[PDB]
Amino acid sequence: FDLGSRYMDLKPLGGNGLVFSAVDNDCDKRVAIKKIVLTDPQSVKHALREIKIIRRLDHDNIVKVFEILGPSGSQLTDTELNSVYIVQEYMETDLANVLEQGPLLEEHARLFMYQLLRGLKYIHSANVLHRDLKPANLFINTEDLVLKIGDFGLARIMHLSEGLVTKWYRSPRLLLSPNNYTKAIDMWAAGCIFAEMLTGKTLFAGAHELEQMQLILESIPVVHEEDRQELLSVIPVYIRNDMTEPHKPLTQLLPGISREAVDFLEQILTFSPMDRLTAEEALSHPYMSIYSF
Ligand SMILES: COc1ccc(-n2nnc3cnc(N[C@H]4CC[C@H](N)CC4)nc32)cc1
Repeated sequence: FDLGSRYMDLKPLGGNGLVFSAVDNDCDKRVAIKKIVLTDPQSVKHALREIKIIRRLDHDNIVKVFEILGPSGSQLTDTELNSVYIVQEYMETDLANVLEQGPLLEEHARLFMYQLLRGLKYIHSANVLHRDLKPANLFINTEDLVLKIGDFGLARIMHLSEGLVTKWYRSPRLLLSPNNYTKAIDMWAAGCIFAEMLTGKTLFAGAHELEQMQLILESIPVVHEEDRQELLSVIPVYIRNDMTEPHKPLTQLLPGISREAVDFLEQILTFSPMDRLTAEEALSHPYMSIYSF
């Protein structure tokens, strides 16, 4: 199908019917077109918040955005329409799919982590937080082995529909304080992704916010007395008695994985965000310093 005098052969990616894979006749290449329907004055607020971010970011490990189109298919010069299309680079697959067929080799999991931390270093330098890091939002170009961070729909600079969001990659601070978003929150998610790349399975797979904390507390130790006293006053009684009970450490959740990868992960998956490595700190670590020239 057609969309304006540039994009031809629109084919979906499904059951959604809002994401397409068309070809640009002016460039003679494949592109991924995403549609955003506008009704709610908050849906316009989220669309405006996203466009400003995606048009400002240009990095080798970030999904490059080509154009922002209107309902007819004409480009936007930069509102109050009905539908807005977004043209992005087209990527082969996404890490969610890659993990579906099983764990990556320690050489591929390390390479993708380096590219994820390089991409995170760029967005955090521009004071932008991804706010939704998960394997589905990390796109893979299998032949060049290139990871590219995409889907900045939840991204913010510096509460509704919480059911449709995955809590599996949320930090303990984010589960206690959902209103505050920091650079450290993106780092915990990056750690959870690296552990999923090595094992194939989700490290902390919780149904809700409370169950997510219960699973994190079983493996991640609370070192600071400030965080420990806060938990005794916030997390419920059934989770409170469970943390003093014996459980599996992080090294037992990663069987067959080398101590170099586990000790690097133990520095990122810290309960307190103060002890946590940043994107710059993680890239300068001996486990990641080997990829830079
Ligand atoms: C929730 O719905 C979505 C899903 C994907 C995207 N985005 N956003 N940018 C993208 C660049 N490339 C691709 N390619 C697909 C091709 C098929 C593969 N199995 C998976 C990757 N998809 C993109 C946006 C919204």
